[PDB]
Amino acid sequence: SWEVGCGAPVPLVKCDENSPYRTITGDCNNRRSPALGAANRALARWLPAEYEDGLALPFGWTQRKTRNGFRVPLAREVSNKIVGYLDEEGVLDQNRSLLFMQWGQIVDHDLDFAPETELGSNEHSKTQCEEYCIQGDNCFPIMFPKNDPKLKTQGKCMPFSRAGFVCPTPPYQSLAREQINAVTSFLDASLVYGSEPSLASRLRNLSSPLGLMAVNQEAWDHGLAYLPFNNKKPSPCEFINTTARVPCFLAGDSRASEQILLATAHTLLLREHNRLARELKKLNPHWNGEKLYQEARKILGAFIQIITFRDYLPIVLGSEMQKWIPPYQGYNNSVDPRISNVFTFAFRFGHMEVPSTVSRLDENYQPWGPEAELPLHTLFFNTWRIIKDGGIDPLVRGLLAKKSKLMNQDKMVTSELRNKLFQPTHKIHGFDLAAINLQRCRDHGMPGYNSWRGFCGLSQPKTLKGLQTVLKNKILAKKLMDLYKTPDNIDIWIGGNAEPMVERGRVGPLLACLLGRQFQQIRDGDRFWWENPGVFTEKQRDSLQKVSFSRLICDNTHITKVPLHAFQANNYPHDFVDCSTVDKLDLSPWASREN
Ligand SMILES: *[C@@H]1O[C@H](CO)[C@@H](O[C@@H]2O[C@H](CO)[C@@H](O[C@@H]3O[C@H](CO[C@H]4O[C@H](CO)[C@@H](O)[C@H](O[C@H]5O[C@H](CO)[C@@H](O)[C@H](O)[C@@H]5O)[C@@H]4O)[C@@H](O)[C@H](O[C@H]4O[C@H](CO)[C@@H](O)[C@H](O)[C@@H]4O)[C@@H]3O)[C@H](O)[C@H]2NC(C)=O)[C@H](O)[C@H]1NC(C)=O
Ligand code: HEM
Ligand SMILES: *[C@@H]1O[C@H](CO)[C@@H](O[C@@H]2O[C@H](CO)[C@@H](O)[C@H](O)[C@H]2NC(C)=O)[C@H](O)[C@H]1NC(C)=O
Ligand SMILES: *[C@@H]1O[C@H](CO)[C@@H](O)[C@H](O)[C@H]1NC(C)=O
Ligand SMILES: *[C@@H]1O[C@H](CO)[C@@H](O)[C@H](O)[C@H]1NC(C)=O
Ligand SMILES: [Ca+2]
Ligand SMILES: [Ca+2]
Ligand SMILES: [Ca+2]
Ligand SMILES: [Ca+2]
Ligand SMILES: [Ca+2]
Repeated sequence: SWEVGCGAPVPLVKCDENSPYRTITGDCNNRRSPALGAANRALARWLPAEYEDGLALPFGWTQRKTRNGFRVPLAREVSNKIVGYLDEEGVLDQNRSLLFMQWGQIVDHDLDFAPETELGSNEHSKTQCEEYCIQGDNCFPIMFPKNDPKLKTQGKCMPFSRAGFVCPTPPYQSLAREQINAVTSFLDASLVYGSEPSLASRLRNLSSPLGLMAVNQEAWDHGLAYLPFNNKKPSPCEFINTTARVPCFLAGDSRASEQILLATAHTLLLREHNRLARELKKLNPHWNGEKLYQEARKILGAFIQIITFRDYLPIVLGSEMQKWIPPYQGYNNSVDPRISNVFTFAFRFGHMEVPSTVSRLDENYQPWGPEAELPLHTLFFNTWRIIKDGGIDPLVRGLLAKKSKLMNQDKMVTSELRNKLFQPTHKIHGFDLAAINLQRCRDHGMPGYNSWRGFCGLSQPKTLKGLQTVLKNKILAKKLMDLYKTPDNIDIWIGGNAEPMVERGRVGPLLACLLGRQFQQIRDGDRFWWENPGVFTEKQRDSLQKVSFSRLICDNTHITKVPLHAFQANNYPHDFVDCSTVDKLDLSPWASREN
């Protein structure tokens, strides 16, 4: 006796037959089940939640409550002993540019966001959580182990607030706690346009019927747009430099300014919307502002889909690409398009691809000024370095000419993220994204490593020797077993990322299976998938086949030279060609119509 009932706060829209464009919320995509893939609903559960009390309390909440007869290890102790390293020499990916990392974060932000519970401000709560490190309600602090240097320097804990959950986000109900996905499950450019009607309207220029997105009125980049500023206070981007006082950008996704290169990629995408709207207006002078905005939005969504499925996923999944994501055969309205709770952890493989520095390069691909290269941690919520230090071109040149970090069993997550993370309202460059990922796995009720191995038809190692064989690494398996005591208790984020990479890929078997299944479902379960008959025309699909990140750069910067294959390692000048050489997006098939 089902009860798909619950989903309380409700962006409840009824669905119009033969409606020509996506909703902003993702409602009405699936005709039979219109909430499927819509924002502000529960993450899908591919397996039942696993909580200390079967309902809502994370493993690790109650010190004396074991998981399978063993205490779960402190998130920070796993971080310190397994995830950390000192030496950045030799850690770079010799065949992935920095754009490979950056596109991952972009796609991730299109697909999923499980924000911390509201509780608001004006409350003795997250203040107390930060101050006194007392576990209670939504305060689930990351406690330092006795030997942790941060115990000496930073107090007894890293504050950590539990993720929001659907129906109530205060009291609770008699099924398990289900965390919210606040963005649309569809790969639909929700990170540009918003997943909520109010934000989507606020992002638009509704003054002119030109179908444009709002742009910064305070600063321009050699005549090219910046995103608008978010004028909400306090601003973490003002906080990190109170002399410069440059606010965060406002985008479709709340996280756009988290680091300077995310903000950079957001800037490219916004510019591309306005370039498309202007061109469609020239082609189609009688199209109104709503029509121009929707047609540009639809093209930019197809661009994101094609870059992702054609260029990115093959070099993530390598040999597993054909196993999990066969050639597209059409829309299947029986496929669940919802992002799963586990996927939101599987996609954090990107955290091990983030290198320790960011470079700005000039028109000659040489160092931009006397501090061309900067430590990553100085660039969290850093917008002033864009406006006041050369705009986005030097940063885009670095995305092309510099490399991603290569995942390494001995060098997993750079100290820029593992020790120097900045979080809004928490003042210090002193947080640990790895420990946060582990604590969040437990927050979200994640089944352990072997449950997911089973889910993926893979062996479930029970002993040291079994884990050493799966990981192909004796020392890492010994460190895992000393902390976790059974592979059944290994948190999915660390167990998935501990596996050796598949041939031609950048994730191991378990991740290839969880990522592949999810990407297959968001493609096959999307009625507005670019290649679905009647979404675009035959002639439009032919034009769309020629999109490239290189053309996106040529069209929306003053960069003269780009590589043809932007995700691989490219060196200047050898691998860089003139922009005039790069295929263009031919918009002539968007002519209203012809004869
Ligand atoms: C939404 O979309 C709209 C337009 O589609 C955007 O509105 C336009 O914004 C830009 C600013 O970013 C304005 O450009 C300025 O233009 C002046 C030159 O003014 C002349 O030409 C204008 C463009 O055709 C025209 O609009 C002007 O006409 C208005 O003003 C006169 C009074 O002068 C009035 O008589 C008319 O009736 C109109 O009301 C005029 O003919 C230019 O000098 C400005 O430069 C100064 O400021 C910039 C900083 O932005 C600085 O760099 C310069 O060096 C200099 O100090 C500036 O370029 C344009 O005027 C706006 N159009 C309208 C109709 O208002 C809007 O910005 C979008 N909003 C968002 C949030 O994205
Ligand atoms: C410098 C780069 C990056 C920074 C600073 C960063 C920071 C963060 C932070 C602070 C969180 C929230 C953690 C939590 O509270 O649980 C997060 C979540 C996440 N990150 Fe990263 N990250 C980066 C790069 C990447 C990359 C490259 C990928 C993927 C390829 C990625 C995928 C994700 C995903 C999926 C989440 C969870 C989103 C959700 O809530 O559903 N990130 N990241
Ligand atoms: C905050 O931003 C300001 C710029 O607004 C940075 O100051 C500039 O940086 C160096 C000073 O060593 C010089 O090139 C400029 O003369 C400075 N300008 C001003 C106005 O001071 C400053 O370094 C940033 N500070 C931090 C902590 O990031
Ligand atoms: C780099 O990777 C791409 C696939 O992403 C491939 O075409 C090329 O052979 C690789 N180059 C090297 C040097 O391995
Ligand atoms: C449609 O989806 C269902 C559920 O994934 C699946 O069982 C069925 O085989 C799919 N149809 C295809 C592949 O045509
Ligand atoms: Ca739903
Ligand atoms: Ca989306
Ligand atoms: Ca522009
Ligand atoms: Ca800096
Ligand atoms: Ca090792």
